[PDB]
Order: sequence, then structure tokens, then C-alpha cells
Amino acid sequence: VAGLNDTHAARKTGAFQFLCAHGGLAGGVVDKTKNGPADPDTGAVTVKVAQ
Amino acid sequence: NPTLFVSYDQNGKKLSFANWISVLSPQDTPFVSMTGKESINQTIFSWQT
Amino acid sequence: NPTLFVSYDQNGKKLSFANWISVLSPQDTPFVSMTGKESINQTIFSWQT
Repeated sequence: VAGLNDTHAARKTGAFQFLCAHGGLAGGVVDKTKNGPADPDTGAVTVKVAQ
Repeated sequence: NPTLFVSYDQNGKKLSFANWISVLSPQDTPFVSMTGKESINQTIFSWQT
Repeated sequence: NPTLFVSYDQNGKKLSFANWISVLSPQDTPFVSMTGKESINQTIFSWQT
């Protein structure tokens, strides 16, 4: 699984959104609602559709 | 011995780790840290008004 | 030999050129230039929160 020197996506880096929430990782943060599944312990719900 | 320079050429990496922990939610309380505490050895304290 | 002082008296002019280029639209990004970058040699990084 180590060969294929050419058949490989170049690279990618975790950006601001992936570091902040990375809600679903759908090839670009899709901002429909993604408020938060449960966040039981604390808050940190800094993702909203801006109603 | 540089042979592949893909995954296993340089083993013993740092795993993309840094020596600093990030608490995403602010949980500091500067109030008490500002208000300095004073020591009392005995237990017969008394103050005046 | 000053003879005409119109067009060809002083040849070898600077063509009204200056040594400074003017980018009419602002295209600078002080954000990254302010946020300093740090070097990492290994690839086993780790940070703490």
C-alpha cells in the first residue's frame, strides 16, 4: 500500500474551520445548521447558521 | 540513508505534536489570582472597625 | 557641445523613468507578515491543551 508514487492526491492541510469545528468533514465545511450533536459537558457551540 | 523520502525515510518523528495544551473554553479566574491571600498561624484572629 | 538644446543636445537620458514600481491596487496582507512562522524539523509534533 506504499507504492503508486503518482496515484496520490497532492496534500491537504487542516484549516481554520477544520480546527474550529470540523463538524462533518464533507469536503468543505457545509454550514447548513451544524449547531452541535450534544455538547454535554460544556458549551463551545461556536458554529451556527446565523439565523 | 535517503532512499524513499515518502513515509519511512526519517523515522522517529514528533508525530506533529507540540508542547502546549489548548483549553478551547476559557476557564481562568483572574479575580482570586489578583486578590492576594495572607497567612494566619494562630486561630484567635481579631479585626477592628 | 551645446548646439540645439531641443531634443538631441543631451543624449543618453533616463527616459523619465524612476526606480520604484507603483501597484495601483493594494495587494498586501499584513496578517501573515505579522503572525510569525516557527520552524519544525521532525514530523512527530505534539501540543497540549
